[PDB]
Amino acid sequence: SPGIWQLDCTHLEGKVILVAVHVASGYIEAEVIPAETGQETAYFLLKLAGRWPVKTVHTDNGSNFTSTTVKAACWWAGIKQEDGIPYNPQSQGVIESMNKELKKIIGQVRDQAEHLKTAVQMAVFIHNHKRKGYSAGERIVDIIATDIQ
Amino acid sequence: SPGIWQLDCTHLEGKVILVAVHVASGYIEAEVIPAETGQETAYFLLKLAGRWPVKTVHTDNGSNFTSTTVKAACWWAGIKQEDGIPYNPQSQGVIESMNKELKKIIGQVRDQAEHLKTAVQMAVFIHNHKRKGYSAGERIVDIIATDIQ
Ligand SMILES: O=C1C(=O)N(Cc2ccc3c(c2C(=O)O)OCCO3)c2ccc(Br)cc21
Ligand SMILES: O=C1C(=O)N(Cc2ccc3c(c2C(=O)O)OCCO3)c2ccc(Br)cc21
Ligand SMILES: O=C1C(=O)N(Cc2ccc3c(c2C(=O)O)OCCO3)c2ccc(Br)cc21
Ligand SMILES: O=C1C(=O)N(Cc2ccc3c(c2C(=O)O)OCCO3)c2ccc(Br)cc21
Repeated sequence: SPGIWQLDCTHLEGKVILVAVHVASGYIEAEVIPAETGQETAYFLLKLAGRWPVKTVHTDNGSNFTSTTVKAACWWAGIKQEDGIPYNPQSQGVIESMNKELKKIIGQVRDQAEHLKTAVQMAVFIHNHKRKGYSAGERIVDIIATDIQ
Repeated sequence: SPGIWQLDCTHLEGKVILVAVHVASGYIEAEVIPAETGQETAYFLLKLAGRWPVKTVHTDNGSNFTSTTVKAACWWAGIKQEDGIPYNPQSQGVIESMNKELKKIIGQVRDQAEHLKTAVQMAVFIHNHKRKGYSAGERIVDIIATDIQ
């Protein structure tokens, strides 16, 4: 569980926000892309796995699960690519709720920046620092550190 | 010192590689940009501070130290902006040594990817996972987790 992440793709302002969620902590990383392609997904996963110990990725849809570039990047980075099928049905809803919450945050900061990509990174910042009392950033670090010991 | 980072800018293939090093661990994040402007630097710092608890950054030169956009981002993200003058002279050399090693890694993977930005991210991955036996990615997580408790 410390190495498990879920991909999520959501849409805003005619663009795509790609999100990776660290399932046990709720910590996220995100980027704005013009469209979700295998190549963009593969590059996002290489960035993520260079930053955190990514063991398994639950992919967000079958096109990315199938994509040969995604599979090349998972092989390169040592990642086990799995489906993201919500076998525990509370999954569809957790992700939907996360997308809702992110977009709400983006709307709270949207006026402070011109580019959507800046507002998305502000929202990443606010989500990961929010006290829930630990934050997601604190949880992911404690989870992986406990794992290291 | 768990919250201290150093920015570093280096050049390759007529492009700029912007690097943030977590001083205590050697862990890095990096990006390729066409040129090192305040706006790119500010955006890079926002991304970094949304992913790790960045308390202080030693900026890589006086133009970023001065940049009003950089200072706006440091204010937004709660980051103390400092100079990066090597008062400990071994700093000039440690950074030079890092740039040399990164470029070496890049040259080792350069042929596996078409875009420079992909090879840079492969090199981030190899650097942060290399055991020297803890890796930089392991050190940074242990350092911050110790700090959390
Ligand atoms: O509200 C949520 C949520 O459900 N999460 C996902 C999530 C998944 C698993 C978890 C989570 C979260 C989370 O609440 O962030 O928290 C405790 C650990 O288990 C979010 C992630 C980003 C953003 Br913006 C909002 C949210
Ligand atoms: O709000 C902004 C912002 O406007 N940018 C920088 C910026 C400066 C000038 C611009 C910008 C942006 C931007 O939104 O990226 O959009 C193009 C027009 O001119 C930020 C970078 C980091 C952080 Br925190 C906040 C911001
Ligand atoms: O060779 C180095 C180095 O000196 N570091 C920077 C650094 C700074 C401070 C440290 C470092 C390192 C490090 O070796 O990464 O190691 C232990 C903690 O103290 C590098 C970072 C990335 C890459 Br690619 C190469 C290197
Ligand atoms: O080696 C590549 C690669 O070529 N890319 C993907 C890629 C696919 C097709 C392309 C690419 C790239 C790329 O280098 O980004 O360049 C444009 C030409 O067509 C990678 C993404 C993640 C990871 Br790991 C490795 C790679």
